[PDB]
Amino acid sequence: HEKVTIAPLVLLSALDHYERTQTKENKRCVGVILGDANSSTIRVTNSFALPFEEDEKNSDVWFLDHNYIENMNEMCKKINAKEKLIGWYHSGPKLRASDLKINELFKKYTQNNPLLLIVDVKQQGVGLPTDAYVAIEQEKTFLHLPCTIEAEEAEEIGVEHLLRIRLTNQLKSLKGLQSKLKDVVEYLDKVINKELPINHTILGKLQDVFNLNNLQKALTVKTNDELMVIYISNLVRSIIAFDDLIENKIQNKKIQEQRVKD
Amino acid sequence: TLEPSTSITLAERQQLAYDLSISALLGDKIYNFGELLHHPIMETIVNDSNYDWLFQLLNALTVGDFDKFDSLIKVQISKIPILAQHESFLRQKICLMTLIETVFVKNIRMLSFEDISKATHLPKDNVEHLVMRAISLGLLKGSIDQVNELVTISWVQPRIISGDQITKMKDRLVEWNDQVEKLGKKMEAR
Amino acid sequence: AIRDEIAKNTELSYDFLPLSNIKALLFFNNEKETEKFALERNWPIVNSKVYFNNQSKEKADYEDEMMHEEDQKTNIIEKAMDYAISIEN
Repeated sequence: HEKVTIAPLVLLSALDHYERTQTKENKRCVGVILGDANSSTIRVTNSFALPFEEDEKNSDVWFLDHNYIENMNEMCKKINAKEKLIGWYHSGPKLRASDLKINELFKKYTQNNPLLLIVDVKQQGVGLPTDAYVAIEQEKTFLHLPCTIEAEEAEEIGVEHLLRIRLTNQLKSLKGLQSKLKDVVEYLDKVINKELPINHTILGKLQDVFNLNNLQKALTVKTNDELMVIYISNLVRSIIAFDDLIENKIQNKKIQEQRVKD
Repeated sequence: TLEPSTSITLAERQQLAYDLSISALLGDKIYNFGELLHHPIMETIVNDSNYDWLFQLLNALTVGDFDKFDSLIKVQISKIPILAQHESFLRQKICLMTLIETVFVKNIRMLSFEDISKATHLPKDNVEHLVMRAISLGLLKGSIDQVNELVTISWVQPRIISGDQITKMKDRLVEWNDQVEKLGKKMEAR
Repeated sequence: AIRDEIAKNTELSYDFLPLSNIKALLFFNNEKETEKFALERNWPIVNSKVYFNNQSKEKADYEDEMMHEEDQKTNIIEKAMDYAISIEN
């Protein structure tokens, strides 16, 4: 498969024009992205919105003007010529016939497969407010590529200045433990019991995680040999805890010297 | 899986299923004869006139009797030993996948030559050389132990069957339920 | 009190022994009186049935009793590593 890398400038810029148009839940915003789709890692360095209009009672009604897209491509050649149209994004959680049929419309001006994006305006759950989806002609199915967030040296720190240890790092561990619990229980209970969907295609991938207390009890005897490195870490740390007494004993000379000067 | 493409009559579906049946007789690849059950193949044919060979081999894997299927076939496919060799492989592949998650709830990975002997209806000498043939074909990865009479094999290839591992996937998460309390409260107290 | 002392140690040290050593080493007089000590915890004397008299069984799965344990909880084991949190802060 391929990979997706989107800078944080593109993600937040897509959310701004959503509120600036006073778009409610009955309407959704659609836009296009720019970058280099030739390599295996899709990078999105730019984004632009579009005047998308849709009826809430009909999924077959949409408004898409390619003349604004043709003009947008001509306006970008005077700014950044290295950028080409790699696909298109859209807002809203729901996927209806409006966004599914237009995927072939952007294909005329896009050499690669248009990369579909769902931008969550409320940012509900985990990370990644925007998900990168790709479609296949062979049956069509929406698959998510390993979308990541990365930018340049000045772009990553630039948002840090605008926004501005061991126990805190362990807090995110428990959040990932409940992610394993809540994702499997809610999904597996939907396939079983009432309303069996067509499946056993996905089940092969699900049980592929469980084979390799989720992993292996056969290494329990060998685990004690793997735990030895943990016991070794306590060998030096016992002296490291005593190494704090080195400075603790040296600092005793300071206060003892203060009693002499006093 | 494609309904609109390849539109043929009812009589041609049985001839197409006949080619699908004889193709899976000589190889174990791509699941087993039970793969065509969920696909619109075995349900579109008739259970008589030697079109039930796909259904007879479904229960023949658990029963492990070659004489039942050999009496319902002709001399064409019964004169080749490859049919009997690869049929016994699918019978073992079901048992080889019982080492991780099938029956045992504790996910303890163990297999003995005595358990596979009763499943494949073979003595202890034939099952030792039979496991090597299944590993050499690229089915599963692992080794065996002749000294302690043990077989250690992992699980790789998924199957089409369901309902055996459904209860355990939730039961393995029950052990995660009891782990939310002790480390959840003590970490927030720090 | 003497017969409640010696045989405590016979658990780990002595693997097996017939009824001859029970009458001799422990100095028991009447037969079948040991059977009265054999009632509840099931003494087929043939090899080692002990742990009824002279303390108790070995049980298994010791957790959440006193100080540190083995199987289920790594937290109190981690608490020693987390003990420096309150000291440094």
